[PDB]
Amino acid sequence: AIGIGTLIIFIAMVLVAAVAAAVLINTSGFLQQKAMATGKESTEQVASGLQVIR
Amino acid sequence: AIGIGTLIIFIAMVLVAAVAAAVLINTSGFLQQKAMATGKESTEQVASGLQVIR
Repeated sequence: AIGIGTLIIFIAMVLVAAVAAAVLINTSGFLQQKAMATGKESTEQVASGLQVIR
Repeated sequence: AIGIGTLIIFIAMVLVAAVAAAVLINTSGFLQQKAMATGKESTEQVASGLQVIR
């Protein structure tokens, strides 16, 4: 019967789509930290300094 | 006579193909809700917030 294969290949299709989704979720995590830090650090740099009074 | 079996196995073949179809219809239902909700919710999250006036 044709049905048998249709079932089995569906199982595969789901699994592949899961793996594909995963990499984006993971990568978004990696980028989150890197981005946030870069902004903070850059801000502190511009904002700060010393001045010679006399 | 050969005809007798040909009939009987057809009955089976139909039934199996029905069961196979069913799982896809069912699964599409399950996914429908989950997808729709995920979109709505995510949208409201980004769109909303509070601001301190003074």
